[PDB]
Amino acid sequence: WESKFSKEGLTFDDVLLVPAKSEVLPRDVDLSVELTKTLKLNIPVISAGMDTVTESAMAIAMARQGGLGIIHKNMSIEQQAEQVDKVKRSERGITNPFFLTPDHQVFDAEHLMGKRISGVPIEEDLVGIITNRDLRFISMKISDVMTKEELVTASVGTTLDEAEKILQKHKIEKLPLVGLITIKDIEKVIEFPNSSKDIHGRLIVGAAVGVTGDTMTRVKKLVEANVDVIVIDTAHGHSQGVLNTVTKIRETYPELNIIAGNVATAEATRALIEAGADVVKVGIGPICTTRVVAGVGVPQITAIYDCATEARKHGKTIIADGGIKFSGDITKALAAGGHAVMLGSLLAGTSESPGETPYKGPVEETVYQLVGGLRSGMGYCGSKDLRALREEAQFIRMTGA
Amino acid sequence: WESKFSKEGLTFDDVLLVPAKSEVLPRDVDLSVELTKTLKLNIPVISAGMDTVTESAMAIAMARQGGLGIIHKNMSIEQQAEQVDKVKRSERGITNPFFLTPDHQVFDAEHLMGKRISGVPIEEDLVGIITNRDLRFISMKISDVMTKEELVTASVGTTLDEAEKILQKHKIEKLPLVGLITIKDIEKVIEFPNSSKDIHGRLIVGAAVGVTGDTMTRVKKLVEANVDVIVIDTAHGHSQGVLNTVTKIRETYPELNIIAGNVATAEATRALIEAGADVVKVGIGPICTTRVVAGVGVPQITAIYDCATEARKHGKTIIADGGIKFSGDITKALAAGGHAVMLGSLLAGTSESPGETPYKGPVEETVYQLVGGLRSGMGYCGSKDLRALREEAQFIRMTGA
Amino acid sequence: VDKVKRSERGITNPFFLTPDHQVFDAEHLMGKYRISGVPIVNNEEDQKLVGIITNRDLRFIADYSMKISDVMTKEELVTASVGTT
Ligand SMILES: Nc1ncnc2c1ncn2[C@@H]1O[C@H](COP(=O)(O)OP(=O)(O)OP(=O)(O)OP(=O)(O)OC[C@H]2O[C@@H](n3cnc4c(N)ncnc43)[C@H](O)[C@@H]2O)[C@@H](O)[C@H]1O
Ligand SMILES: Nc1ncnc2c1ncn2[C@@H]1O[C@H](COP(=O)(O)OP(=O)(O)OP(=O)(O)OP(=O)(O)OC[C@H]2O[C@@H](n3cnc4c(N)ncnc43)[C@H](O)[C@@H]2O)[C@@H](O)[C@H]1O
Ligand SMILES: Nc1ncnc2c1ncn2[C@@H]1O[C@H](COP(=O)(O)OP(=O)(O)OP(=O)(O)OP(=O)(O)OC[C@H]2O[C@@H](n3cnc4c(N)ncnc43)[C@H](O)[C@@H]2O)[C@@H](O)[C@H]1O
Ligand SMILES: [Mg+2]
Ligand SMILES: [Mg+2]
Ligand SMILES: [Mg+2]
Repeated sequence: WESKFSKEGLTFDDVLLVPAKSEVLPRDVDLSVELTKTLKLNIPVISAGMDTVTESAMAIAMARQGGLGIIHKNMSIEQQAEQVDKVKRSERGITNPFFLTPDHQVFDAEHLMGKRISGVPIEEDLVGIITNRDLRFISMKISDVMTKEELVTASVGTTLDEAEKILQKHKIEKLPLVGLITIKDIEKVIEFPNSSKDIHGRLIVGAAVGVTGDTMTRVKKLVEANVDVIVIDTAHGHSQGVLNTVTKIRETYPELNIIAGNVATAEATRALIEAGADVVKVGIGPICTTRVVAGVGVPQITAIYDCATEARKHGKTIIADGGIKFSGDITKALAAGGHAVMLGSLLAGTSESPGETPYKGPVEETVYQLVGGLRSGMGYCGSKDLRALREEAQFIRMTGA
Repeated sequence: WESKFSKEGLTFDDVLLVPAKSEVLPRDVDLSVELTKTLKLNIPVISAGMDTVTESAMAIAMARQGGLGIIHKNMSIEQQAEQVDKVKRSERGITNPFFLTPDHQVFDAEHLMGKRISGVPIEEDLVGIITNRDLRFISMKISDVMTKEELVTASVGTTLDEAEKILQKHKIEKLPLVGLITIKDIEKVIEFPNSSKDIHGRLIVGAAVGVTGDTMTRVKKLVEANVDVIVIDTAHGHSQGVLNTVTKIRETYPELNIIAGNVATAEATRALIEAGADVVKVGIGPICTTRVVAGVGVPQITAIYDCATEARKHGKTIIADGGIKFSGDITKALAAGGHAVMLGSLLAGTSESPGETPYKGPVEETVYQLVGGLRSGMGYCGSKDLRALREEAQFIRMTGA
Repeated sequence: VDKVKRSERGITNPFFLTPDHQVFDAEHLMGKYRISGVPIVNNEEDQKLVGIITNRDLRFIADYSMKISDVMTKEELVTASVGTT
């Protein structure tokens, strides 16, 4: 009753980071973060498990840049496991390509192309190939007037080196495997050297789990899809139902990476860790609904710091899921103690975001500017890597002016 | 980790100056400031080394009023040394005047005039003189119908007194030196009694230096141009590259005045002083970019006070480069401990500012109103001179209301 | 007036090159005149068509100065006679 109003809380706009001596330039800063022994990122950015942010396209783009994507749970157990599998199997350089027959018309091909592939190999038991440049000399007509005689095909097992070469020789960008190896397929295997991967070189991916009756079956299929981390995502993780679900999943899958639902106090962070969570996601009402509707909330900087302080007593990790609005907030969120930040609204309108509906272009645009601001902030702070920003950077408290 | 959020920070709008007993009127206040033993100002105002603020025109106007101009570095090493030399050679009362020949047309003269001179003496191996009033009785025609017979010329070495007299006798305002001595040239040698000058009576000037590969060559030519102070200007002076550049310049030119790049902590101020800087420029994110992009910043009043406290332990000087928006902020910035303020945005649109592009008129308009407010503030504080404002004026902390 | 009278000249004088030149040479021509193709002749005198080089050909090469002869299209080279519609 007497300590009812003792606590104080700071948000992003209450603090600024203080410059310190710096021996490193913003570009030479290390942005890698080790969430668990088996979940390492090269940039500390995670796309949220929301149906407006992250499906397989976003998760692949996020992982390609060194981050992580969380497949949302607003889909059936079967679809979500397919989304996870689609990310894990990517960057292999195509066993199931799109196909047509000589009976179809070019109108079928163009629409299959528009829905962004540029080549369609030509029933149940290879005759040709039709591409975009073939469409320039055509007038939907019929697809049998395709590239039928001059067909360059490879064997199944042909190496990428045994390509980028057959292709350069025949000046062709597609190579069917009588499968498919393209030339974008070969070059995207080099364009992303910072790609976050598991120990077998596959792109990492995460999947969202709630606390319902079928989440044990959902986790089962996601684990069977080689998901790298399960995000038990709830509005209040300090509930007993979340704690029990965390423990039941830990005891069933002892080595599975687990991220647990939004909390904002050290006490809740300890409960989630003791239940078996590897990573604690932080953010309770970071004029959002929770504050207006329920009167509940914690200023995010205070939440990050209090939860980070508790989590690193146990050697565990914090994810800052909340009100990041500029690149400078990422620098504050991590310097306050967070190991990685989660984004949703910032990435919701990008090209790799779900649906076609505000358009924001490729998500690489946004992540580049956000990471660029982080690098600039770590330069001012002299932050060698992310632990130095976390453990040593100092803040200055500001009046609102 | 525990002192991560301990520090507090004050900006201009958080404080007000408290009136004290006053024995001096605002007009009898001394505004002189001694930045170094060889860099003294009569007003504590410095125009910033920005390509939108300070070139030779601004530096001459600033020095004429008792201040200082910093030639920006967005030009070649040769141009910048020429800009410095153009300020150092001014107020001599013209060895290289504009010239034409009897073959040219009056259209050539008017355009040479418009680009603000009023007289053009009339090849490689004096025949006439053409002026603005001659143009009233002309119709671009040809320049040979000029003032050719009634030519009043003086010898090289004729004293100003040996003028203001030849001119008053022949009722003419131009006197060629078969060079040029005008009448504005003679009268501007008296109009500016507060002009800040070196020990040889030349207008002081400063030049901007970064930390690149050729800055040692840049400093070499600027020193060869008799620059009074070098401003090593960077976004983060607490970097090791800045410290090394400060030391290398100090060891090469031991008596050269050095102002060092933006810092906002006592620790950085000590580093810059120990590296060899004479004056430390203060201002890191004083909703600017640094705060939004990097999350870094220090409220300027706290920055000035902390850096001034450290600098005067070593007997050195602080320049307040930041968010001054009214004349009252100059009074706060100096009372917080700064020895002089740097301005950029306020002077960017003035007549003496670079280019023709918001127009703000002569820069003497702005500096007069800004200094007028400072004088008024020192009157309220009873500040005899600038040290009394710095060392004795008290502030009151205000809620935002 | 002369510029309009000479607009539709029908190109009788085609801009060509030889296998001796480097691939840079070809990019120069394409980039200078907004042209997408250079026919390659055996010599400056006996202008005899040996090959043609184009941008889609340039795409298949990392920047290189290799002889255009190992780069150009020669095996399935398609021409037409003067006077074809
Ligand atoms: N069926 C499918 N199933 C699954 N995923 C698929 C897919 N098709 C594409 N994808 C995916 O789509 C991604 C996007 O890459 P692409 O769509 O391949 O994009 P690109 O490499 O830039 O091709 P571009 O658009 O330049 O081709 P163009 O017609 O100009 O130039 C192509 C030229 O190649 C020629 N060509 C192709 N095969 C030929 C052959 N056998 N013989 C002769 N010419 C051939 C054509 O005639 C034409 O001139 C791929 O990475 C892949 O993952
Ligand atoms: N060539 C040059 N090179 C470098 N810097 C230059 C320059 N010319 C000017 N400047 C600079 O420009 C600055 C501006 O000063 P000015 O341009 O001289 O401005 P001012 O003194 O106010 O002259 P005003 O505009 O009133 O002259 P007006 O024609 O009415 O009245 C002038 C009268 O003088 C008479 N006059 C001049 N010389 C005469 C002569 N030899 N014999 C007879 N009449 C003569 C004319 O006929 C006319 O009636 C100078 O301070 C100087 O630094
Ligand atoms: N030397 C010259 N002198 C004067 N004016 C000139 C000129 N060259 C061009 N012009 C003028 O410039 C314009 C010609 O260029 P544009 O007509 O404007 O260009 P485009 O064909 O639209 O280019 P694109 O990029 O699609 O073609 P690609 O590389 O795929 O190229 C076609 C594809 O087919 C292949 N190909 C082309 N010809 C071939 C042939 N004979 N045999 C085999 N393959 C051939 C190529 O390898 C490539 O894959 C016209 O105004 C023309 O009059
Ligand atoms: Mg294409
Ligand atoms: Mg006049
Ligand atoms: Mg083409």
